[PDB]
This record gives sequence, C-alpha cells and structure tokens, in this order.
Amino acid sequence: STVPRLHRPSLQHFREQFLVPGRPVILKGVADHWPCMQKWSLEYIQEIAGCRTVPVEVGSREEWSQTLMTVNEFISKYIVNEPRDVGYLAQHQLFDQIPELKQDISIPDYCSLGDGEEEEITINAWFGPQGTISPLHQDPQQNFLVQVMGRKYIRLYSPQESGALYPHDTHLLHNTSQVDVENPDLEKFPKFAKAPFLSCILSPGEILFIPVKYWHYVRALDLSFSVSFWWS
Ligand SMILES: COc1ccc(CNc2cnc(C(=O)O)cc2C(=O)O)cc1
Ligand SMILES: [Mn+2]
Repeated sequence: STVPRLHRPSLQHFREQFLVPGRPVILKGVADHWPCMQKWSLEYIQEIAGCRTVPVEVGSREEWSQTLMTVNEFISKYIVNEPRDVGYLAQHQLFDQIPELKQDISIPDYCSLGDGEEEEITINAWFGPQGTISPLHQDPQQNFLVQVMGRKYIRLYSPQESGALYPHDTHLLHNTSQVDVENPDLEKFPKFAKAPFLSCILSPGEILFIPVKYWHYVRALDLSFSVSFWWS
C-alpha cells in the first residue's frame, strides 16, 4: 500500500499518529514554498556552488568508489554529458559548506518535537542523475527527506520485518539489507517476497517522514535533488 499524504498536520497530530508510533507519512504544504523549490536549477546550482569540491560516489553501493571533484565537473560528467557511469553527490552536508544555499531551505517545525538540539540536526544533500539507487538500509535517527528536483521511488519496510530482509552479518553493514529490493534472489532470500511494505513516488515539494530505523530503499526516477534532515 501507499504512504499517506497529509496537508500541514498539526504538531500534535504528527506527534501522536506518526512520530511516536513510528509510522511513515508524506507531509504536503510544508516545504512546497521554500525558495529552493523555484530557485534550484542546474544553472543556479552551478552559479552558487560550481567551483566547490564535493564527494561523489561512482557506481553502486557491483563496483563502487568515492572521489572528489567540483560541482561543475560533477554536473558535466555525471548529469549532462551522456554519463558513462552513475555518479551521485550523496550524503553531503552541502549547506554547512555553502551557507548561501542554506537560505533556500528551512528546518521543518516538526523537528522541534524531538529530544535533540537543533544545532545537532544533520542536513544532507542528495544530488544526482536518474537511476541512483540506495541499498535497502536503516538509519539511527528520524528523517525528513525533502524532494526538490525530480521524483524518487521509495520502498519502506518496518523494523518489525527485519528478519525477512536478511541484514548483512558484518557489524559495519548490519544496518543494510543483503537483498536487491527490485530484483530479489528469492532462492537465497525467500522470506523477502512476503514481507509487507509501503511505497511511494516522492515528488517535488513533498516531505517523506522516515521513522527512526525504518528500512528504506530509494531510486531516482529523474534528475533529482533531495535534502534530508536527520534528527532525534
Ligand atoms: C552510489 O549510489 C548511492 C546510492 C544511494 C545511496 C544512499 N541513498 C539514500 C539514503 N538515504 C537517504 C536518506 O535520506 O536517509 C536518502 C538516499 C537517497 O538516495 O535519497 C548512496 C549511494
Ligand atoms: Mn538513509
């Protein structure tokens, strides 16, 4: 079934029906008027950030590596010029690096329902072409994933389903599923087929609440820019 969409729910409604129980929801009417929604084109990003160095993941989390290049180089090589490989400006605190871009976003008011300090909220950029794919994984904090450019297909599995997701057994990867969500090996991972899940296509202006430790899988359907807020 699908992730519910709610227009600007009250803090109490979000707290009681989603945050405390740990249920995903898409928040509408919250980020849809942030300046990033109209301002962030490739041209604007090049103007404000083009000369800055960013980490770039090449390949798939299959070979995989991490390199460094300017935002201009990343756009030229992995977005516009028939890219030879998938490259992803992933999980980077771009707004600490470039404060002028921080003016174009806000911290969702709902974060103030957490027990942590606003100063400790981690804001990550996720800027990449169509076709970037995460592994199915879980994170140790709450998350508001804000979609700015393009759309993402997202699949969500409750932590109650962890047994059917076959986490890696190394300590380093125990938060990551061994399963390819969209083409699972059911001969090796048979419990995966009957694990229930939620899914959605997250579109610009929408915020997906990913509860702490909820398993999530993310595939970009277009040229995409998302901003995640990791909070507690
Ligand atoms: C090289 O390819 C990848 C591909 C995907 C990834 C990780 N994917 C995500 C994880 N987490 C969040 C989140 O907000 O917690 C968002 C995304 C996302 O892609 O939007 C890393 C490298
Ligand atoms: Mn994540």
